[PDB]
Parts: sequence; structure tokens; C-alpha cells
Amino acid sequence: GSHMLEADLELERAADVRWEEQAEISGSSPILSISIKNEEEEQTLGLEDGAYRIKQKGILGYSQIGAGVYKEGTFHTMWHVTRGAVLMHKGKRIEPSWADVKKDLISYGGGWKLEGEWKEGEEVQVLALEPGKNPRAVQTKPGLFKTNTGTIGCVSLDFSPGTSGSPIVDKKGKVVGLYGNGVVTRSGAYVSAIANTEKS
Repeated sequence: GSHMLEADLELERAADVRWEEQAEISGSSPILSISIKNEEEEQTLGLEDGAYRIKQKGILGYSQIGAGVYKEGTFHTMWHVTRGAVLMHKGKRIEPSWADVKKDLISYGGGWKLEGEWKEGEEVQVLALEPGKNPRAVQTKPGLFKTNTGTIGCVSLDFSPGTSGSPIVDKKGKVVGLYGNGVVTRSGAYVSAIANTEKS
């Protein structure tokens, strides 16, 4: 075969993972992105902790295919986003360490480090990194759903699909889960399943 990677997948730091008090008061609020970034330009590109965009290079420039969370040396994202492909961050290569297809989850440089928690009734913030947009924190109340084998919490699919991988956070600032894990419900709707929220 070839010794070059099939695709140029670059990470781009976008925001601190933390609970945003302004979004708790207003329902939503922008987050600072650094010099202050007034606008996000998807097509240009621009590891320690935070929320990252995942951008694929093509002839027309970069496309945001997803997002993810770096924590304690491990990058966390959605399986469907990278399909296990090797990632780059500023010339440093990151390799897949672990994956669960049914959860639509994958991590790079270690196992799952996400420790956010959620119990029915509590509110979370999606720290949305959408294609073309500065980071925005949006308060939401997850609903509880039955599996199949137990329970999961879920949020509504209210962001661009390229937002997949974006951290959803609790009041402690810990990541309960990632946006974009589309599952089908009993009554015909699709929602975003959180996990860590999973019990069985």
C-alpha cells in the first residue's frame, strides 16, 4: 500500500472545557476563542486539554467533519467521524487507542478519561463547535430513555452534524458525553445519546 495517510485530518483547538455561567443565566452564550477570533473560517486550519475541531484537507481547503475533547493525554471523539483514522495536531501524530462502534465512540492516546455525570432532571451545556461558527455554550435538559438493556440520557439534535464530538458538560465542568451520537427512538425520532449516562 502507501505509507502516507489516506486523509489529512487536523485538530484545531477552539475552547476551554468548562461550564459557562452566562449560558446558565441566558440559556446560551458565546465563548472566547483566541488574539480574539471574530469569525471562524472553516477552510483554514487555525496536545493539552480542551475542545477541538477536526478538519479534513481537500483541494478546496479544510472541512470541519467533527469535534472532540482532549483530556489527560487522551483525545475523545465519535467513531463515525474519523472511522479510526490517524489524527494530526501541529505536526504531532495521534493514533487510535480504543473504540466501541455501538456507542459510536473512539479515543486516541489512552482510554476514556471523560468523567462528567448526569442524573434525570439536571441540566447540561453542549459546548457546540459547529462548522463556520465560534464556540457557543447552550443549556439543555436531557431526557431519560430506556434501552434495550438499561437507560441512557439524550439531547435533541439541534446543531450541525459537523458538531459531532463536541463535549456536553455538567455543573462541575466535567464532560458527561459527546454531541452527535444519533440513535433511533421507539416513536420514530432521532436524538443524541450521551453515555457515561448509560447504565445496564
